[PDB]
Amino acid sequence: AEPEHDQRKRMGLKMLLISALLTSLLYYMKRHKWSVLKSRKMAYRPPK
Amino acid sequence: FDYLHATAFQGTALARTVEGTTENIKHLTRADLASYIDTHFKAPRMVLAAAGGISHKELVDAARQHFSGVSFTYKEDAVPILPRCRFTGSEIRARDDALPVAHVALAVEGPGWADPDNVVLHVANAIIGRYDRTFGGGKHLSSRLAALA
Ligand SMILES: CCCCCCCCO[C@@H]1O[C@H](CO)[C@@H](O)[C@H](O)[C@H]1O
Repeated sequence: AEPEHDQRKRMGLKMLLISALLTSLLYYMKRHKWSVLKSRKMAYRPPK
Repeated sequence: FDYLHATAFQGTALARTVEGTTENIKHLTRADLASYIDTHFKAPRMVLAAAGGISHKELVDAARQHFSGVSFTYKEDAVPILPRCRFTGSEIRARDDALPVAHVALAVEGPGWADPDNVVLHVANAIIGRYDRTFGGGKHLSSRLAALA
């Protein structure tokens, strides 16, 4: 009924592994860049 | 330029305005002024310089007579070395759309007086030079940025 079966699960594994790695590696690069805005601090200094 | 300092060297001492704070100038005391003079205005850290139609000897002679204050302990001959100032990549934006123009200032950490590289750097800074509305130079100026500007 589904001869691929085997190669299908084999890939699945591979997918889960890249997908784990790559998703994490990007969680970094998303934060890294965003940090600038998250750490940011502002103040309202009217005139005298 | 003050703000530039205030955040480029932020947190350190270099990152302060020369004129000092509003609170300080409101409370400094005869006392505090005294100390500054006393603690800082010391001969091993002062330099008598001059140029003109003067004889070297004649000059020094005067020094010997008024710049007396001869010292005892080694402390007084020592130049207090200063704490390092940490550069920090960052920005500080002060907005007021009510102003006619906007000033921006970008910078990297410099090398420090001693370094023989400052020469190269100044050679560079010359390549880009500077420009300003009145410059008769115009579209023919040599500074790429000046030209585009
Ligand atoms: C369940 C039936 C499995 C038949 C295929 C046996 C080989 C499985 O293996 C896979 O075969 C692919 C072929 O398309 C190759 O591209 C893969 O690299 C290989 O790992």
